[PDB]
Amino acid sequence: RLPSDLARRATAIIEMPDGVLVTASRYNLPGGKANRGELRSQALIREIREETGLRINSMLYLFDHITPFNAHKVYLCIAGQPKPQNEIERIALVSSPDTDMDLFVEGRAILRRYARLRNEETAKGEALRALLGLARYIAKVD
Amino acid sequence: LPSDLARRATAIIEMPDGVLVTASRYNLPGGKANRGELRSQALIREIREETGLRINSMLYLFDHITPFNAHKVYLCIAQGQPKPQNEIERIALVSSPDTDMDLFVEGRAILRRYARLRNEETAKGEALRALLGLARYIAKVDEGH
Repeated sequence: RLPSDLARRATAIIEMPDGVLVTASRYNLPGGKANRGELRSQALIREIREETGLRINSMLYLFDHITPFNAHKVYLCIAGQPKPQNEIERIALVSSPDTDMDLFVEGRAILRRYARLRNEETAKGEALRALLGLARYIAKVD
Repeated sequence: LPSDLARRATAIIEMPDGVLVTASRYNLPGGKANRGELRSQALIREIREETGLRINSMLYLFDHITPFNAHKVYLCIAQGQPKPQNEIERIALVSSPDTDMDLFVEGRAILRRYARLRNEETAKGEALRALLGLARYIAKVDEGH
C-alpha cells in the first residue's frame, strides 16, 4: 500500500569497537519516530535510551534518508554498553554494509551511504572522522 | 548549600562573531534537566525555548560543578539565527572569556575552560575543532547565497 504521509524518523549510527549497533524487536539501525512538537534530535536520544540503555552525549547529523515510509535524519552518536531493552529483544553489530546479517533494506542503504561519507573530503566527512577518532580513544581508554 | 546538586545542561554555540549568551547578567544558554531527562535532552529543549535554535549536532565537552548545580557542557551546531524568545529578553556574542561584558561568574568560568580545550591536542580537542570547521563551512555557504 502507498503510505499517504512520511514519518519524521531519527536514526542512530553508533560505532562500537567491532561494528555499528543494530537491534531487532530483522535487524535495523536503532531510532524511531519524532512526535508532533518534538525535534528528531530529541526523539533520537529518548529512543536510543529506551531501546538499549545507552545515554547519548554527542551526536552529529550526517544526512537525510528518504523512503516511501520514512523521512529519516541520520546521526552518528557517541554514548555505555548496549543491552536489549523493552521492545528490543536482540542486538548485534554490523561490520560492513554487505554483512550476511538480515538487515532491513533501509538500514543497509543508510550504512552504505555512511561508509561513503566516512571517506568524503568535506567539512562533514572531517567532522565525522574526528568524532570516530574520539569514540576510538574513549573505547581504548576503557 | 543544598542536599544535592541539580543537573543542568549548558551550550557553547559559536556564531561567526562569537559565542552566544543570553540574558533574562548574560550567561551561556541552557537550563535544568527534568527527572527522567538526560542533560543532552534538556539541552536541545532549552536552547530551542530560549533562542529558537534547533540543535542537530552536539559534542559533550566536560562537566562543570558549582555549589548548587552540576553542568554538562556541550558545543552545539544549529543552522539558524538565534533570537530572544520567551523569558530571554536579550542575546549577544562573546569573543573571549576576558570579555568586558557582564557575565555570570560560572558562565565566565566555563568559557575559560572551553577556550583551553579548543586549543588542546587531544581526540576531544580535534573533534571540537572539526565541529567548529563544519559550522564555519555552513556559514560560508549561507553567506554565499
